Amino acid sequence: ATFEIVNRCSYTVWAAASKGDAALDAGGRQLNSGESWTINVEPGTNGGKIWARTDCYFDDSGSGICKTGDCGGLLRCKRFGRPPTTLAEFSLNQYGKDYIDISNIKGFNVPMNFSPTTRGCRGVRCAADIVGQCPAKLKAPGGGCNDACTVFQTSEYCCTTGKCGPTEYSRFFKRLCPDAFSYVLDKPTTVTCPGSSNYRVTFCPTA
Repeated sequence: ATFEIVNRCSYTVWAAASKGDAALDAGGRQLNSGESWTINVEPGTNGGKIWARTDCYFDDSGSGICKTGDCGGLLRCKRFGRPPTTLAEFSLNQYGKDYIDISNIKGFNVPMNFSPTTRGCRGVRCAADIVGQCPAKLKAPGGGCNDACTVFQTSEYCCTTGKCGPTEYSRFFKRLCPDAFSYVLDKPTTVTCPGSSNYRVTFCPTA
């Protein structure tokens, strides 16, 4: 599996790719406006995620902090990044197929388009101005748009009991980005691609 992470934004983002307990390829890298970072994720990767970090500062030893997406203060993420983060989620080679999706379940910070390089499936997108129209109670001070579970930590927003319906906030994330998960039990917007496909994550795909 080969992922070409492009940064079409007007601003610099630090891309991160991680699996949860381990990194993917290097684990993270700076993407100045327009740069493209090609990486290899091992086939069979389950639950892998890719996201963007904004307003980062790293010392000469790969250690620092980011205002959104900070993954334990490292340039090469070995863990997931703290919200608000637009998530490009994917699980590879699962009984002969790949599965991809975009998730606002942890908020939104950067627009993105998750689409395949190979043939045989479509590509999800979430490229609206969510941070600009983010509700006040959700507006993340350091930029981005937090999810309701990060802000309120109620069993209903985090779906801790497996029983949970949509919410006003969830409906906000779903009204602007309908092709992306707005809450844990959303009607799945998952795309099924042929196993061993290649993809391309494009930040701000409309600049």
